Amino acid sequence: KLMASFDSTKGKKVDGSVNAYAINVSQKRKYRQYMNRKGGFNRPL
RNA sequence: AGCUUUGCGCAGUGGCAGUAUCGUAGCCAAUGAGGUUUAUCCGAGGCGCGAUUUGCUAAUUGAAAACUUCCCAAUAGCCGUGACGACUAGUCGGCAUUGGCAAUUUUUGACAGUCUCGAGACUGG
Repeated sequence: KLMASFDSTKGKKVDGSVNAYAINVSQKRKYRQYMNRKGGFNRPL
């Protein structure tokens, strides 16, 4: 009724917000080319 | 032979450099420039105009500051699962990837500070 048998969460996935990771990255700005391209007028992807 | 003087040239230490350093082709000047001192004396440039090479390096703006770039795709531990295989439903080896790996036996920290002569003691109020 306690809800027995002492537990040890090793390897087992834990319950909740324990798994919280957060990565702050910001990549370099990929701009497009306009002047002196040799390519056709609309942008490349 | 040594010392030494004067002028010039070279290099070096240092100092100075817009009341400084010069050019002058224009004029004047020791056949005298310029002189308030000392003038029956002194003695050198003066007035104007006109100037203030070269190499190296830094920094800034600028898209670009002058010596022959960006982007996409793919390659470069263990527990389960799927097959393949091997050995007797079970076990083992390698391969593969479609969940997980901070709660006492390990990989998410009983560590940190102190003191004494390789060895121990104290504290975490």
